[PDB]
Amino acid sequence: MLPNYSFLKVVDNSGAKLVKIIGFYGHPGKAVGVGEVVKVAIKEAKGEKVSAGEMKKAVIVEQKFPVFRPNGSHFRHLRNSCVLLSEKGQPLGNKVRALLTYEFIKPRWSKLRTITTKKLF
Amino acid sequence: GYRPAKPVYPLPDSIASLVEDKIAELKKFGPTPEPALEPLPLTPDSVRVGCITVKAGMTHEWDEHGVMIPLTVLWIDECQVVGLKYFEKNGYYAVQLGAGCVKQHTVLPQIAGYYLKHDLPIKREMKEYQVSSPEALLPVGTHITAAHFVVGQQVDVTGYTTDKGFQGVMKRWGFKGMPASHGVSLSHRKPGATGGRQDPGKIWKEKKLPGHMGDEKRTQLGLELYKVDPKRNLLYVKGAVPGPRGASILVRDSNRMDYEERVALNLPYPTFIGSPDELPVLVRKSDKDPYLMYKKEIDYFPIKWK
Amino acid sequence: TVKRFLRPGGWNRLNRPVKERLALIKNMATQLVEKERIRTTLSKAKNLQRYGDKLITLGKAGTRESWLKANDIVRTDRELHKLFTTLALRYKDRQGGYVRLIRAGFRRGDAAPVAIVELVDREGELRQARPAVTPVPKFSVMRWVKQQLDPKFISEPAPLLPPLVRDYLKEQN
Amino acid sequence: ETEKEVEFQKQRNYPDFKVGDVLDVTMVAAENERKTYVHRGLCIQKRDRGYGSSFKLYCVFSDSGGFIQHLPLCMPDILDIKIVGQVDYKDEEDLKELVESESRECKFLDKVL
RNA sequence: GAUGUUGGAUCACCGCUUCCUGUAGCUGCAAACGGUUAUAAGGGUUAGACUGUUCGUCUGAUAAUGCGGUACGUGAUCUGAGUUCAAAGCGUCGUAAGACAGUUUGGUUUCUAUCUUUGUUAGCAUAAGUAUUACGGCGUUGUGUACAGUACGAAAGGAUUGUUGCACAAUUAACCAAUAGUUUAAAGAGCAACGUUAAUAAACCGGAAAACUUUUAACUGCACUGUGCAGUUGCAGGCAAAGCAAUGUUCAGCUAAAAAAA
RNA sequence: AUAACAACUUCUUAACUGUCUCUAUUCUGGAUUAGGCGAACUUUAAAUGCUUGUGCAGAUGCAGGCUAGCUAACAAGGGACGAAGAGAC
RNA sequence: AAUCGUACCGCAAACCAACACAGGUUAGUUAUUGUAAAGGCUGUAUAAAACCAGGAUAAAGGAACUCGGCAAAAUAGGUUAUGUUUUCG
Ligand SMILES: [K+]
Ligand SMILES: [K+]
Ligand SMILES: [K+]
Ligand SMILES: [K+]
Ligand SMILES: [K+]
Ligand SMILES: [K+]
Ligand SMILES: [Mg+2]
Ligand SMILES: [Mg+2]
Ligand SMILES: [Mg+2]
Ligand SMILES: [Mg+2]
Ligand SMILES: [Mg+2]
Ligand SMILES: [Mg+2]
Ligand SMILES: [Mg+2]
Ligand SMILES: [Mg+2]
Ligand SMILES: [Mg+2]
Ligand SMILES: [Mg+2]
Ligand SMILES: [Mg+2]
Ligand SMILES: [Mg+2]
Ligand SMILES: [Mg+2]
Ligand SMILES: [Mg+2]
Ligand SMILES: [Mg+2]
Ligand SMILES: [Mg+2]
Ligand SMILES: [Mg+2]
Ligand SMILES: [Mg+2]
Ligand SMILES: [Mg+2]
Repeated sequence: MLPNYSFLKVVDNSGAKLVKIIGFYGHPGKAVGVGEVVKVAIKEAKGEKVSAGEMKKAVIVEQKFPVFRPNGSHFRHLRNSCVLLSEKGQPLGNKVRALLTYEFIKPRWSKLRTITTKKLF
Repeated sequence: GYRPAKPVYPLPDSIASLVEDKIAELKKFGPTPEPALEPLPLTPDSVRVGCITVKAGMTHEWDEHGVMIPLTVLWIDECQVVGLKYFEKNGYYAVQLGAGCVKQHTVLPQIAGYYLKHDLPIKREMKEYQVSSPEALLPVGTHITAAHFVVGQQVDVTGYTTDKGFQGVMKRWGFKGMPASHGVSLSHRKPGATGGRQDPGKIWKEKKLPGHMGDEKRTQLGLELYKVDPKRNLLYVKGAVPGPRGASILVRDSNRMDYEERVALNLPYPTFIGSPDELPVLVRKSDKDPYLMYKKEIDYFPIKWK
Repeated sequence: TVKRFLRPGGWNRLNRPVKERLALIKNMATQLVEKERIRTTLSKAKNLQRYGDKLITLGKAGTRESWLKANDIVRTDRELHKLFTTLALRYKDRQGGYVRLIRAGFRRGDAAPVAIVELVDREGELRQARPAVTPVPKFSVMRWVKQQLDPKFISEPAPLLPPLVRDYLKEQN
Repeated sequence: ETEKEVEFQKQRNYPDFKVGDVLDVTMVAAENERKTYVHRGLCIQKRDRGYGSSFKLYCVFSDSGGFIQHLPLCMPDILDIKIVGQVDYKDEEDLKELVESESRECKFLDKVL
């Protein structure tokens, strides 16, 4: 449950460190969570691939708000993080230091499921 | 209330006898019909009777797929046919059902008189259900039990909601209010404007204002019947039911279901004939996969790549 | 019966803050033990009846832990000594209901309701209370029912020292 | 409620664990074609409320940080629970400080199976 | 012998000269995307940077971000940034007192509701219950995706149709088993949404009343400013080894009971 | 031009937060219920509905179309060109 | 060695404010490490509306509020190697 204009930490190796949400896509409501794609602005980057002041797409991977499952259980993280994506829908890096959850078992996240180190499933 | 009574006058002697003869002729009725309890075919336009139940509370269970299901428990103490209506006397056909039990010295003589006259217990609540044909009438005294319903169907529930007292616009109608700071003065939770100026010059009817909230009749449609316990007269329904514990709830076959669905269920008609004691506890089976979205793309995704 | 509210414990607010509320009820409870009959307003009487019953329960306990709790409630040493010695023996067999409340109309000035709170077994009692242990007829359905449900039903008052304690003392001496 | 609790006890037999114990929990992931995994973590909260009982499991990873799960105790997805160790704490305030500051909670780095 | 100014906050009723969601023709209409005319006002009409603003420029999304009337709606409901008192500075004009119709900083926002209008509730007035029909209120929403790379088309591009299927959003109606927040004379309490369930309709809700039925024509009360679906083996008090508004129970209060024998 | 100084006006950074997305629960006092005590603004006369038309040109009171149990309590503030001060412009 | 003051109130219900008025009113003395000797004073009867005032707590986000960070919150305190500006303090 992240409202618009929230700050996120980048967990890929593309070079970006800090981003801010500036928009949503479709009709998600007043807040977004894990598995949704948003529009972000880069605030702090140290690299050649990306620079501060650019606008990119990203996917939410971790959040501190409870994530509910059909069986009645839920889990929480201790940080909010995202992964930058290209216009074709592929990550801008090749190594993700994050814990992948059940949301990414879906077919559309095959690339993320390959470059991630630790997986909960 | 009622309007003041209208004046009455004696009839002239040349007309009084004629009026009385005609009024008596219209008020003369034939013998009461005697319904017979027998299975009947179900037709495209044929409504069944409902039942009167008591709300017990909420619980939860896990289904065959391991999913948590919230449930509301309804208890049917004793529901019986306590009267009939027919065209000759009332102009339409209906069945009257009563439920509950009260002591004789706690009700008015008018209420107790009807039940004593037919050798029936004094019942706390009474409600009417309209039928389509005279053959749909049930004999007086027939019991309506939990076996009246088929597990897995959809039902409608009606009742009175929980009383909340005198409440403001923010809680009663969800008004936004006014800012907590920036110079606001004693108007944080007030409704604000209620009209304009000289035109139109008045406040419209049903304008939303503070008042009492919480004791009103509400209906929920399309709830699922999860489990049935004919022996103990229990119904387990998924979802929320209006009213607090002990509220009186009316249960009916949902109008959202089509004729084909009713035929497939093979609902009892006019009602279940037999002894419900020797019946097992049944749970509905759902031929659906709640985890299909993890194998196939069926979910909502607004972005088109490339 | 005494109404139950939504605050912690379900007690009355007595139109006072919690700190002043506790100071008042402790003082009145001390006076009830000393005099055994008090006339006051209905709200203070209802709260005192329920609070008074729980203070007698501590006295019946006769333990070090119970005395510590009671020592923070009673205001006078003489009243605390009476509670553990005299009232403890008086209500050995009575299971609850050690205090009664009877309404007595309205006052003169502010027309407030009033009532009388009293102990239920003593000389000077307003009425005669039922025996602490109810006698059971020898040929009644009640006697058979109690045997089937509670074989340890008590039908007559028990002595201060039960036979097991008496037998031990006799064997020792 | 008691009727359902009796049936559950006939099907499963779990130990009487407390807060502060390290547990190994075997669970089935319905999302991943009902595959079995084993999780190890610390028990930080336990609620005894009959059929609605639940507990919280805490663990820390090498780089991703802390991770918390809330698990109903009577959920059929859970297959087994075992006690493997104990972590000392002084009071709730001390336990909360430990959770916020991830350290010395990396029993197993990943999930088994 | 006084009809409170601009813009906004809050909450509204109406018109159609229709921005989107509809229906039917024409086209310089292959498909897709369009153009134009007739008809249609049920629902919807976005979050931010600059500016006191209306307006205007721009950014990310959106099915789309329409116009107008209502004292250019709305201060006995709120706001006071601009404008429009007394202080002061600068520029220009006047010998001066001073002026600006230029600019800059600062500068008090009252009212206990008698009548009418409106939301709720009680008492009184023709006994109570069930109540067809009539009357009044409410308004049946939107996006993506699958059926299909199929019809059409050289290629590229790329559909129509549905009482369609599925997922989601807003609105409305409730709900408290679970999850999150909240009270120390504490808690498996109560109330709550950040949580759960349901709806896309001749469905749903309100009051009067024909007829019918019953009665010796009915009429307070459980501490009662939460609820009584609790009226005498009745009870949210007390007491117990008990899940603590539940189970058990000999005590408290309201309201004490019986012919003998055969 | 200028170091220091400023409850002066302007813009920015760090942190913080119910200012806000979006509110919820709760304590104390008032309101609200009961007994006692006991004011004030105001008042031509009143038994004081809606709508369109009319008119010293924006009608509770005039004309047409409608409106039928009775008196109040608690609550809101559209109208009575509402009250206060013989308009300051 | 005569003469005048000596009662009572005096941070206040007795003095100045039309009042038993949340305002105004001079000097001298007293207990107290984290506390505090003497002395002095004291509130009609209840509670589980809306709304208003003064407090407390709050998931995820953290100025997106607004004319304006108004109000509220916030490790706020001390010692520093080095650097900058000075009218050299
Ligand atoms: K209306
Ligand atoms: K329910
Ligand atoms: K006790
Ligand atoms: K249109
Ligand atoms: K200054
Ligand atoms: K008014
Ligand atoms: Mg608000
Ligand atoms: Mg003011
Ligand atoms: Mg305020
Ligand atoms: Mg038109
Ligand atoms: Mg307008
Ligand atoms: Mg205007
Ligand atoms: Mg106004
Ligand atoms: Mg001047
Ligand atoms: Mg000058
Ligand atoms: Mg000059
Ligand atoms: Mg100032
Ligand atoms: Mg509840
Ligand atoms: Mg009790
Ligand atoms: Mg009061
Ligand atoms: Mg007119
Ligand atoms: Mg008129
Ligand atoms: Mg004049
Ligand atoms: Mg917070
Ligand atoms: Mg802003």
